[PDB]
This record gives sequence, C-alpha cells and structure tokens, in this order.
Amino acid sequence: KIGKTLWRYALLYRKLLITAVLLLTVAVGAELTGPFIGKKMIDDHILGIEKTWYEAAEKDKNAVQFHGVSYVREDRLQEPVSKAKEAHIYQVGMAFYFVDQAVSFDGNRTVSDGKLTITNGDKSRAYAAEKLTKQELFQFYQPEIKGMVLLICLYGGLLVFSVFFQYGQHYLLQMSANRIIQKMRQDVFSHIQKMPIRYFDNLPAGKVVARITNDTEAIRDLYVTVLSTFVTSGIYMFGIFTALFLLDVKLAFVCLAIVPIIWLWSVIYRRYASYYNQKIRSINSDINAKMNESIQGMTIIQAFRHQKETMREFEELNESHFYFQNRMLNLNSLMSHNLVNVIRNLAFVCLIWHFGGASLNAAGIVSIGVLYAFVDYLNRLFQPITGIVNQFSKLELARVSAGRVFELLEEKNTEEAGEPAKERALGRVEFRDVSFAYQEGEEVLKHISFTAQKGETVALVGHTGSGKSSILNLLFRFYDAQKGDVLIDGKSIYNMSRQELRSHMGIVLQDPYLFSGTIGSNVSLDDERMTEEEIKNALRQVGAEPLLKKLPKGINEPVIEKGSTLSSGERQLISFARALAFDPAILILDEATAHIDTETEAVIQKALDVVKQGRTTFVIAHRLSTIRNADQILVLDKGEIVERGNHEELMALEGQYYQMYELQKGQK
Amino acid sequence: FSVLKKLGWFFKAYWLRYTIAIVLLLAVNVIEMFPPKLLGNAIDDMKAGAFTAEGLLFYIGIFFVLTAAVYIMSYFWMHQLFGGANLMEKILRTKLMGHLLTMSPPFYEKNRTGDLMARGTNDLQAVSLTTGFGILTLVDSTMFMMTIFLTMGFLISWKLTFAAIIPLPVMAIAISLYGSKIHERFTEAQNAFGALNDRVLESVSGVRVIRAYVQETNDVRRFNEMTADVYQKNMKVAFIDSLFEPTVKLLVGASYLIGLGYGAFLVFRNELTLGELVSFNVYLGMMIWPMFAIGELINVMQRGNASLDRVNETLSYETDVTDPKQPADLKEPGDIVFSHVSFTYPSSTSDNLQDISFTVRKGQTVGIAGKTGSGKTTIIKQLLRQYPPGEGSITFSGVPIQQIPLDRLRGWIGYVPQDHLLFSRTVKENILYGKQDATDKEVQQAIAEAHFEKDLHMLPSGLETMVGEKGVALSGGQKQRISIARALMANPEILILDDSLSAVDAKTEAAIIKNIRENRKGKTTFILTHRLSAVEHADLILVMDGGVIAERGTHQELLANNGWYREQYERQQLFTA
Ligand SMILES: CCCCCCCC/C=C\CCCCCCCC(=O)O[C@@H](COC(=O)CCCCCCCCCCCCCCC)COP(=O)([O-])OCC[N+](C)(C)C
Ligand SMILES: CCOc1ccc(-c2nc3ccc(-c4nc5ccc(N6CCN(C)CC6)cc5[nH]4)cc3[nH]2)cc1
Ligand SMILES: CCOc1ccc(-c2nc3ccc(-c4nc5ccc(N6CCN(C)CC6)cc5[nH]4)cc3[nH]2)cc1
Ligand SMILES: Nc1ncnc2c1ncn2[C@@H]1O[C@H](COP(=O)(O)OP(=O)(O)OP(=O)(O)O)[C@@H](O)[C@H]1O
Ligand SMILES: Nc1ncnc2c1ncn2[C@@H]1O[C@H](COP(=O)(O)OP(=O)(O)OP(=O)(O)O)[C@@H](O)[C@H]1O
Ligand SMILES: [Mg+2]
Repeated sequence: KIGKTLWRYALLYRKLLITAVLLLTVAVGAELTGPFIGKKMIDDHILGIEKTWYEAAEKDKNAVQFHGVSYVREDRLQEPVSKAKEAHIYQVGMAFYFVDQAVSFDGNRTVSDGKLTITNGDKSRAYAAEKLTKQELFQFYQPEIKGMVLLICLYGGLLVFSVFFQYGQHYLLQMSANRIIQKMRQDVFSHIQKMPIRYFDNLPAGKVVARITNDTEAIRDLYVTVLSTFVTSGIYMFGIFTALFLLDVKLAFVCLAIVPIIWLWSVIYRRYASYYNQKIRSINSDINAKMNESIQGMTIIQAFRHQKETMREFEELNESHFYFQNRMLNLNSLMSHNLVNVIRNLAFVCLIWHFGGASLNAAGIVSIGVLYAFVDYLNRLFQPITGIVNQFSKLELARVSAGRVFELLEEKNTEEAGEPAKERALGRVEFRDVSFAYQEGEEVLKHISFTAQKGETVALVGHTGSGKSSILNLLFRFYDAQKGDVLIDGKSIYNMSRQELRSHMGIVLQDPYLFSGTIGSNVSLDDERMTEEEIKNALRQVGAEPLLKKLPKGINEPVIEKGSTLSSGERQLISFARALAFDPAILILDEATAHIDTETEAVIQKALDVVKQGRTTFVIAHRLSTIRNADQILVLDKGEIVERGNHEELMALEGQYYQMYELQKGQK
Repeated sequence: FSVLKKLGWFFKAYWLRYTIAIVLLLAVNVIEMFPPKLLGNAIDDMKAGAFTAEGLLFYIGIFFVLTAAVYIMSYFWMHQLFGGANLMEKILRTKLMGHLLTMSPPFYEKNRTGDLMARGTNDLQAVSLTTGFGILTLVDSTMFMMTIFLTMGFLISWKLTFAAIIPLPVMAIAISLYGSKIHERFTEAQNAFGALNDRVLESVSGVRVIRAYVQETNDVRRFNEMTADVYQKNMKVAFIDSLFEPTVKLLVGASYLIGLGYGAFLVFRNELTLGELVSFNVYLGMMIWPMFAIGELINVMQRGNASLDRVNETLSYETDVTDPKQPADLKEPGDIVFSHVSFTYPSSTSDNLQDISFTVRKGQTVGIAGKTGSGKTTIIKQLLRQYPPGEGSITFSGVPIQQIPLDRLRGWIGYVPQDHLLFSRTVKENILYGKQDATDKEVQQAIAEAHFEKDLHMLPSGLETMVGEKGVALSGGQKQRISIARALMANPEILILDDSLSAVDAKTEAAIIKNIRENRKGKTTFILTHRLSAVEHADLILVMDGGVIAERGTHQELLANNGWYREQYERQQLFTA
C-alpha cells in the first residue's frame, strides 16, 4: 500500500505534527469567534433599541432621557420595580416611533396618524406613537458605545493572536514535511548503497536518480497537500459547522446537506479531469519528442523532402492536444467556478427563504445577527473547495511516485557488508574453478582455471564478447559466480566481507570516472583519511599537467566540466594516480586507453609501468603489443582458457594468440 | 502593456470572440452587484413592518434568474477567452515548428537545442497565459475593482467604504513583496536541489569505482550534508512563505472589523441600515480578489513579454540561410564541375577549403579520401546547399546550383550522412523517406540491393520493429546499410555516400559497392571513406590533405605515385585479412 508507509513515516516526527494541529486549532477558534463578536455587536448594540424599555427615575447610569422622562432598557437595568409601565422604540419603514405604552404582540405596523396600528393576522390595538428625531434616536443608542468599543478591541486582539498562531502552524507543518523528506532521501540513498550491482546494470542512471530525488519531491508535495489542504480545511470546516450549529440548529442542516454536494462534485471532476489531463500530458510529450527528433535529424528530413509529412503528423498531435485542452476548459469552467458561485447564490436564497418564513409567522424573526454570522461563515466555507477538488484529482501522480519509492525501499535482495580489511595480502589471487552465467543458461565463463601468482601482469585477451569483463566483475564480487570458488591468498572470496576484499585491490576502468570538485577530490575520492596526495602523486608522473592547469594544489575545482576540462590521457593519468594512492595489493586493469582508434600508447604505458611494480596486475588490454611483456597471457575462447603461457610460449604453439598478434602488429 | 501590443496580430485575427468575451465579462461583473444588494433589501424589508409572501417569492425568483444568467454568461465568456488562449498556443506551435522545418544547419549551430525546446515548451505557454489569463486579470483589476468601489460608495456610503478599504492596498503591496522575496529563496533552493540531483547521478553512475574503493560511506556523508543544505534552503523559503496567510488574514479581518464597527457607529447616527451593513460586508468579501489580480497581472504581463520576445527572436530574427531564385529550366544534372570552390566554413577563421578544380562527368564515379580532418566532407556539404555558397562556383552544366531551386537539387541528391541519423519509426517507414510513394515491392528490391534482406530476416517481423526508440537487433553496419537503402530508393541522379560503409564487413562493403556501381554506373556517384578498397574502381580519385587536393589521377595513376601511399599500407591489411 501507500497510506500505510506514508503514515509510518509520518508517525516519526509526530511532535511537530501535533504542535501544528493544536496551533491550527487555536487560530481557527479565534478566527471563527470573530464573527460571533460581529453577531453580538449587531444584536445587543445596534438592534438593542428594539428591546423593551422601562421607565425609571434619574438614578441609574445608561438610563436614556427623552423629553422630560428617562427610560432604560430591559438589559442594562437594575431591578427596582418591573411594574407594567413599558415603552418601546418601534420601527416602521425607515422611521423609528416612540410608544409610551404597548402590551401586545408584534406584526405588520403602519402609521397614518399617531395610531401606529399593528395588523398581524387581525388588528388588535392602536397606540399613540411619536416620531423620534435623529438626535433622540442616538441618545437611545449611546449607552452601547462602550460595549461597541470593547467588542471591537476583543475582535482585534483575537485577530493578532490568530495571526501569530497561523504563522506558527504553517511553519511547523512545512518543517515537518521537509524533515520527513530528508529522512526518506537519506534512507533511499543508503539502500542504493546497499543494492546489488545487477539492479544497477539493468536500470539506467536516470531512472534511479529520479527514484531518489524526483519521487521524493512528489512525496514532499503530497505531504504539503494533505497537511496544508485537507487537514487544515477539515479543521476549518468542522469549526465553521460548530459555530453555525451554535447559532441556528435548523439551518445548519442545509450545510450538512451541502457536504454531499462537495463529495459528488469532487468525484465527477476527478473522473473527467483525470482523462483530460492524461491525454493532454501524453500528447504534449509526443509533441516535445517529435520536436526534439525533428531538430535532432533535420538534415535528412530536409534532404529527402519530408517537410510536408512530418509537419502533418505534428499537426495531428497538435490538433488532438488542442482539442483535449478545449474539453478540459469546458469541464473546468462548468464544474469549478460557475458552480461555486451558483451554490453561493443558492445559499443566499436559502437564508432569505428561511428567515422570511420566520418573519411571516407573527413577525417572530430570528435575529439578523444570526444572518450576518451565517453570511460571514458561508463565505469562509466556499473559499477552499476548488483547491480541494484540484488536489484530490492530482493526488495520483504522487501516489505513483510513492509506489515507486516504496518498492525500491522494500526490495529484499541486498548486500550486507561494511567491514574493511585488516592486513595487506601482498597480491595472491587465483581462479581454481569457476563458472558464471549472468541470468540463466547462457554461460560466459566455463570452467575457468588460473592461478595468478605474485607475478604481475596476468593478461586476458579477447574481442566481441568472451568473458573478460565477466572475470573482472567476479573478482570484485560485483556478480557472484554461483558455482566454483575464488581465492585471494588462502582465503575464499565468498568467505569475507566485501569491503575487506575490495580494500586489497584497485581498479581503473576504461572511462576514467571523474567526480565534480577538485583534482585532489578525485585522487582521494574525498577520503579525508589519507593526508598527502600530491607528494605521493609526485611519484606517479603527474608533475607536468597540474602546473599547466592553473595552480591546483588539490583546489583547482576543474572537473565542473564533468571531465571535459582535461584530456582523455590526463583523465587516465588521474585514474592511475588514484589507484596508486590507495596502494592496493591487486590492480585489476580493464582496457585502459586501449579502446578505439588510438596511437598514444607510451603516454599511458609510462604510468602503467609505475603502477605495475609490487602488485598483481590483471590487465585486459586489447593491444597485445602493450601486453607482450606479460607473464601469464590468458586467451578466452568464449568462456574457456584454451591456451596458457607467456607470449613466446603461445607464439610457438600458433593456436590463436600468434595469429591475433601477427594481425594486430602487421596491420599496425 | 508591451506584450499585448506585440500580440496585435493575434487579437486582430480574433476580434469577434474577444469582444464577445469582454462584453460578457462586463455584463456579468455588473450583474454580480445585485445579489448582495437584494439580500440587504430583503433584510431591510424584514426589519420594517412590510414583508409579504409576494415580496419573498419575488426575491427568490430574481435570485434564481440572476444565478442562471451569470452561470450561462460565465460559461460562454470563459469558453471564448480560454479557447482563444488555446488557439494562440496552437498558432505558436504551428509557427515555431514550420520555421524550424525551414531552417538550415547554421541556425542550429548558433542556437542550442535547449533554447529551442524551451521556446517550444515554455515561452508558448507564457504567451498563451498572457493572452487569456492576463486579460482576465486586467478586466478584474480595472473593472471589477472600480465597479465594486463605486457601488459601495454610492449605494452604501462614502465614509464606510473609504475607512474599510485602507488595509487592502497595504495587503497588495505586502503580497507583492513576499512574492518577490519567496521567489528568490525558491530559486536558491532549486539550485541546491539541482546540486543534489547532480551528486546523486554522479554517485549512481560511477558506482563501480565508489564500491571498489570502499567509499560507499563518505558518499553517504556527502549526500547527508547536501540533503541538510536542501532542507535548510527549504526552511529559508518557508520562513517567507508562511507570511502570506497571516498578512491577508490580518488585513482582511481589519477591513471587516472597520466596516462592521464604523457601520455600527453610523447606524447609531442613522447614516446606514442593517441591510446596507450586510451588503457592505459581502461587497468587501468579493473585493478581496482584485488585490491579488493586480499582482498576477503585473507578473504575467512581464513574463509573457520576455517569452514572446524570445519566441519572436527564434521565429523572425532568424532568416533562412540559403534561398532560391529564378529557377533555370534544367530537368536533370549533367556533369558536376567545381571551378574554384573556396568555402570559408562559418565559425571558422581558416579557409577550411581552397579552390578545387575537379569535374565529374555523367556516370563518372568519383571517390575521395585522405587524412582525418582533411575537409573531404565539405565537398558534399557544398553540393547539398546546407551552408552559404561562399566563394566559387558549382555549375550543373552551366547553371550554378545557387540558381536551381532547392527542391529540384534536393530531389537529385541521394544523401547518406556518415553519422547514422535514423528516426524512431518502423524500419519500413524509416526506409521510405527517399520515396513516400513506394508500393512495398521496390522496398524489397532496394533492400536486396543493399544486401539488407538477410540481416533484416533475423529481426522479428513485427512491422519491421523500430530503430530509434530501441533497436531490436541494430548495429552500425545495419544503420549504414539502411541509409544506403534509403538513398537508393530515392533513385537519385547524384548519389553521395559519405563514409559509405565503415562498419560492415570488407566483403559486404565490396559487394554493396559493386552492386551500386552496377545499377547506377550511368548516374553519378560520390564516395568518401578511409578504406581505399571502396574507391578501387572509381575513375576519378582525389586524395585530400589539409584543405586541398593532392592528385587527380585514376587509381592506377594514384598508386603509381607515392605522395599518399596509404593504399600500400592497407595492401598489407588486404594481406592481413
Ligand atoms: C427562469 C430561468 C432563468 C434562466 C433563463 C436562461 C435560459 C437560457 C437557456 C438556454 C441557453 C443555455 C443552454 C445552451 C444549450 C446548447 C448549447 C450548445 O450549442 O452547446 C454548446 C455546449 O454547451 C454547453 O456546454 C452546455 C450549455 C451551456 C450553458 C450552461 C449549461 C446549461 C444549463 C443551465 C441551467 C442550470 C443553471 C444553474 C443555476 C440555477 C456547444 O458549443 P460551445 O459551447 O461553443 O462548444 C465549445 C467547444 N468545447 C466545449 C469543447 C470547448
Ligand atoms: C496553456 C499554458 O498557458 C495557460 C493559459 C491559460 C491558463 C489558465 N486557464 C485558466 C482557467 C481559469 C482561471 C481562473 N478562473 C478563476 C476564477 C476565479 C478566481 N478567483 C477569484 C476570487 N476567488 C475567491 C478565488 C480566485 C480565479 C480564477 N482563475 C485561470 C486560468 N489560467 C493557464 C495556462
Ligand atoms: C477574525 C476574523 O477576521 C478575519 C480574518 C480573515 C478573514 C479571511 N478569510 C479569508 C478566506 C479567503 C480569502 C481569500 N480571498 C481570495 C481571493 C482570491 C484568491 N486567489 C486565488 C489564488 N490565486 C493566487 C489568485 C488569488 C484567494 C483568496 N483567498 C480571504 C480571507 N480573509 C476574514 C476575517
Ligand atoms: N547485464 C548482462 N546481462 C546478461 N548477460 C550479460 C550482461 N552483460 C554482459 N552479458 C553477457 O556477457 C557477454 C558479453 O561479454 P562479457 O560481458 O562476457 O565480456 P566482454 O564484453 O568480452 O568484456 P570486455 O569489455 O573486456 O571485452 C555476452 O554473453 C552477454 O550476453
Ligand atoms: N561543425 C564544424 N564547424 C566548423 N568547422 C568544422 C565543422 N566540422 C568540421 N569542420 C572543419 O572541417 C575539417 C574537417 O572537415 P571534414 O568533416 O570534411 O573532414 P573529415 O574528418 O575527413 O570528414 P568526416 O569526419 O565527415 O569523415 C575540420 O578539421 C574542421 O576544420
Ligand atoms: Mg575488450
């Protein structure tokens, strides 16, 4: 699965996630209580005048004074006597009318005289009403200015606290994501270092590099999305529903019903956008590949007058991709944005319908404060829907990348090792009896038998595939022979740590593997244990080029060209120097500068001689002239050592080596 | 904006669609101001003692009507505008691909494939986004913003709107600053990740050395250091990324708070109403977006300007290197002759080719050879119209090639590039570039002529497999033989075989050469190679050293003198085999 491993990696670094969740919850609570401040500020202060007023003497503060008498509300009122002398400030049209006595229900109110009759279902009574001046109405509004101020200040304080906590919870979510991905990358790279070379051979470098880095960035994006778009929104939708239910239970069921709308819309949009985005991506990749192969290969396209057919295919791809772009545009418009706005308008219609039904029932109105809070909570709710559906549709690529990474991490086959060597072996290596097949059946080594004594320069000669690079692979335990035995000194290769084995022996393959950095970075591979490389390198005949290449002292940093900064001969020189630095007992030489169409033989033979001394050099040089001074010439007849002996001994028999040497020398 | 001015051709081409889009955009923007005001009016009619089922039904019906309206008009203007953006994408694709199909080698020498692919994959996207979304944002920042501002000013109040709007400009400025400063750190973090990618590739390609010097732990150490650096850069980016939500939340909560509080202090003074206090809230809620639209516009306009400037530089700034003129009426080539062809290779100070007085008569199989780097391939690159004519003359029976139309000359020459340049198509289709009208039998005839029938037989007959993507059984010799098969299928008057067969066996090369000269002796042929066996029978052999010719004699005359006795050298190779 994918969720299981993602959750397992998320449980690591749980303190950060829990802190982020809690800070998000606190900030959410502050933000959502804001609109409750708004509702209270509307109802209790702006709409407080409508509440009943009771007449009282000039004894209590906040008791508003009208004409010669002073009244005070039913809330900012101590209780000397409730009695029955009640006065109201009714509203009809845009006018506020003062009623000095009113004990009855409230309904539709009209004024043609001082009657201020209330109709409701049927007319009940008419009360002598008086119009209130603008200043008098304010006097009836003044007592609530201080509550206004306090609610505003509370609203600002909660705002700043929410600011701080939002910043904190976002920073912690991102820190958690980046720490998890760093852990994943470290683990994947370690596994790569503990992977068999067989896996490396089949897959190209690009695929494994992608698995290490690009897929883990996809995981990063997934964690960011799930954290900062689904958990946050879930906690932002739970709090909103809590507030709405605290406001009005009956209406909130409308939003409980809205949730299925979100579910169905996301499902449909995913179903269609997956198809359209897949086709768009597949055709855009085809367009880019066609463009690349047309630029790369333009000459013959023009020479053979194929400019009227390649353009036709390119236009087919372009038209298809454009058509799918149009279809995606149609779906995107319809499903996303016109729908968000339509649902918002439907919510407004539902608000009006519900509150109107309430207000038509004997003028029993649910506070307009509830309406404002609902309008402020529903505007909040609809903001993140489009992003939610987009991410829900887009999760599939991250899912695939996660699958690839977690299949790499779960590969059972591995190489367990990591123990260096203890003492130098002086260079004894033998192949008493071995047989190697890469996969099955096809044998590249058949009953190979040789014993390379302390005598060095044991050479393998062949061409077009006989099992020499197979011998090299067997020597370093890159591939296991699955049959026979191999020994260095008296020990068996298959009875010791890989690091110990490879600690005895060096290697310089055909292409000198140059690493970005300084020259000293190459000679020591950034070992940091060996101190003096130049001085030792001074004995390796590298005293000319480094002086030419500026003033390296191991600080040149020239390899930024990936190797092109130097010459091929210089690259082989540095490879030989690195091999000499570690001073391995054995030195397995592949085709080193003897690759193709080359004449500068002495230029590298001079270093080859310097590295020859005091080792057991296994050389697979194809140029038999350079190997004539070898001691144990080995000829591979497609998996068999048909002949054995020095160059003179092989020449006398004239089986295959004499003929090959004659051809190679005479042709020159 | 400059990008919009430079895109004048596109807009003039498509004016009905874009004018419809703009008109519908403005109509929807104006219609959208009604819902909030109708909600405020409903609230007011609720508070005042006048609200009947008639009015409520009126409000529900009008809301539904406006909803359906804005829905349909939204669909149609979005369709028109974004379909226009897609059409611009298509137009730029066609233009770029056609121009590239027109261009010649020097243009590709001056411009790397990376820039061309970036232009064909990035700048087109930027320009299309300009055309559609930048226009949308211009209409959102110039018409929706001012419409909302003046609607709030007139239909609500002119002090509440002024007070409850101050934080929005500050929010826009802060958003722009945070965008710039986060993009900088994002570039830094992407640079660090690229370094990580390079190191991982370097330590997964050269794994043999790493594991054969037991350095697979210092490698882990270096990777851990660079992963830590990537994480640190990613934290530095986050430090500025996390400021976008707090700032907008603060400067929108301040706006809402000012609106609500200062509407409360106005409802007290009787300069507003609850419905007008609810509609103002909704208007601010819908106004919070033009603030982002301003920044998105100022960004997309400049990005599109740069991308369109690059697209024009690749498209128009570059002229075709070689062009035809009044085409002389020559039906076939006669006796190709070079009088004094002193070609100065572009991007090369040295002449690289001095005067060459060599003439090839109809059917006179020529053959060229010499030291590597002797400029023996420049002959055919002169014969192929690839590069500028330079100084000299190449007359096809008195009419210089610079006069014959490019199409006819291309029809005459059967070109076989030395570098195998096959395409990722079926082998059969790969062989049909020379003749697209082949009836599938001359294909087999030419395959036999190239002796490719036997080697093609072993390959699975799955539509002759595919070469470029992954050769089922492919080798250099096979690619040379298929290229020769294409050239033969072209049935050309002048056959150019540059490094004809440097991969196939000597016997196979000799057999193919004999076959070609057998069925095309009456037609001219050019042979360039290092192995003198291929030009053994040619009746005009020029050996080129440096940038000039040495001897114009036949093979017997060439072997008579020892100025270039590589033939004697390979005679031992002939003895060696
Ligand atoms: C009292 C009532 C008030 C309203 C009165 C109004 C009455 C008006 C009545 C009708 C006019 C609108 C419907 C037109 C149908 C035919 C269109 C056509 O030719 O097909 C077109 C597709 O069309 C579509 O994409 C579907 C129709 C688009 C409009 C929105 C959906 C209609 C349902 C709304 C109802 C739910 C509303 C929800 C809110 C409540 C094909 O052409 P194209 O589009 O150019 O194709 C471009 C190619 N591309 C797609 C690949 C990019
Ligand atoms: C092909 C390469 O070039 C491109 C060309 C065009 C587009 C493109 N296609 C688009 C489709 C829709 C939108 C878009 N539609 C929107 C509707 C509303 C909003 N808002 C308004 C306020 N609300 C609250 C949130 C944001 C943003 C919106 N953005 C943008 C688009 N940009 C992309 C790449
Ligand atoms: C205590 C109460 O105080 C409050 C605090 C915060 C908010 C508040 N909640 C919000 C929710 C969403 C938005 C918002 N409005 C937007 C408009 C457009 C866009 N886009 C889409 C994405 N791209 C970048 C273009 C711009 C994003 C948007 N995000 C603003 C918001 N402001 C309200 C009251
Ligand atoms: N990855 C592989 N999987 C399967 N078989 C392989 C693989 N690599 C090589 N072989 C087999 O090995 C042979 C190719 O030559 P081999 O690897 O034995 O050495 P080589 O190429 O002669 O070495 P050198 O480079 O020194 O000439 C063939 O039999 C081929 O199928
Ligand atoms: N792309 C180029 N740009 C500039 N000069 C070039 C280019 N390619 C070749 N030259 C010049 O041409 C000389 C050799 O030309 P030419 O390719 O005809 O020789 P060749 O090596 O015998 O041929 P080929 O390699 O095609 O078999 C080079 O030394 C260099 O001077
Ligand atoms: Mg070899």
